[PDB]
Amino acid sequence: GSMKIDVVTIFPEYLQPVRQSLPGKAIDAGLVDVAVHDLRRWTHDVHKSVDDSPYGGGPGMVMKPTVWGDALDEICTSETLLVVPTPAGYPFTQETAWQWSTEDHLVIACGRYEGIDQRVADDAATRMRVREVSIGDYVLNGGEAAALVIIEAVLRLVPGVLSLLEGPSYTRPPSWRGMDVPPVLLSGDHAKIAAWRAEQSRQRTIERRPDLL
Amino acid sequence: SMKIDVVTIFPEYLQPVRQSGLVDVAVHDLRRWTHDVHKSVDDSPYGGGPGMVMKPTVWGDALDEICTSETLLVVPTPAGYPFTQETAWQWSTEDHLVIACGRYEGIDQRVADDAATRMRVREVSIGDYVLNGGEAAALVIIEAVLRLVPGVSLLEGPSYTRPPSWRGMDVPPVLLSGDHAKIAAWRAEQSRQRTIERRPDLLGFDSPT
Ligand SMILES: COc1ccc2nc(C(=O)O)sc2c1
Ligand SMILES: COc1ccc2nc(C(=O)O)sc2c1
Repeated sequence: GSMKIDVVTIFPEYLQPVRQSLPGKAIDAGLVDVAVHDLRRWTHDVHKSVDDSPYGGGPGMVMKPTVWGDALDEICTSETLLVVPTPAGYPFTQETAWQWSTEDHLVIACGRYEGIDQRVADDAATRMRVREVSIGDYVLNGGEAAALVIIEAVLRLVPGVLSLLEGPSYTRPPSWRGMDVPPVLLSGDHAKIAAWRAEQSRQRTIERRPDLL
Repeated sequence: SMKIDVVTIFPEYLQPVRQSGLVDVAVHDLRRWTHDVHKSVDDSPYGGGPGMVMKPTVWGDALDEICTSETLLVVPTPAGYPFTQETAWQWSTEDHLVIACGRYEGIDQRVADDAATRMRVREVSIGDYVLNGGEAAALVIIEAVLRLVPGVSLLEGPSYTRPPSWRGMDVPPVLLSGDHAKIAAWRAEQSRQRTIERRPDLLGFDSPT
């Protein structure tokens, strides 16, 4: 398909390598376009302020609603899927990536400090689809690394752009530092090979991810 | 003091680390440890299957030079143990992390097996989705760990700042009241509501759908 992704951030250089990692063939065929925008373009003052103190007290700072509102007004339309990475979000999974892979337009809003004033997402949700998501149970400094992960996971599911656990894999040489490749893999018995791989998958899932069982 | 070494066939993809003397980060091109003209690092899998596997020989030579017996070797993979906030706290007091980034369908299993005979090894997943390689996972792990380095339950609720009315939407009036007890209670109730709706697993309830 043809997908446009806009990313808004106070650290636009963070996103530049993924921009360049796009294959020319996909860009030239108009299959994908990733654009990155400096949030400070929409600030109101000579000091280019994007943050302010939290109502109700507490540590850190909160990103200003007036700046974010102006940025999203310009970039989003009614057809936009607005993605807001946050530790308090719904889980982003492979199922999510498959769903988003058929979208015409994703906009990813990257927070810093303690996050974005909640009225920004609440206002946007009255005229477009909004999704607050987390990429895992750890705390980052901001949304930029989450945006990188989401872009990679989604775009590899777009044609021509980019349960049990998988078991161990092997290639040449057949013997290395005293360790031989499991002989069953060189046996030419492909039903037996499939059964061996299934059992390796079972054992690894029990050991590393008992939640999946 | 922490040293982090990252090994990858795409060193350019790690440039965003430059977010910043208590920690040093270095990035290495895996292909520098090859000896042939085509600099090949991959071949077809034994036993069949799609795609290619990274050869153990080149990885062995790279890690021989970079690692010591005190190194914690980190290998991002979808088949890993989960990387969580607990993991980040644990790794925050390490002297030396080495992060090995896979491409293609992954790395020959004997690389981790051989390394484990001389150092501690951790295969980890940063979440249940598929990347094209280990590089983005390395960036996530580095950011989560470095913010906990000495000298550097429930979901968080919503945050607000000025102005107190915007586009006809009000900041919750309790937050303007100056009543610490009432503010703490409201914030606790917002967090409860959020966790039940979005992450019921954190409170010991079934996950949706
Ligand atoms: C302030 O912006 C943030 C901070 C932490 C954070 N952590 C995420 C995660 O997905 O784990 S997204 C995100 C956004
Ligand atoms: C081939 O190297 C890969 C590929 C996908 C992948 N996915 C990860 C994740 O943690 O979800 S780590 C990782 C490494």
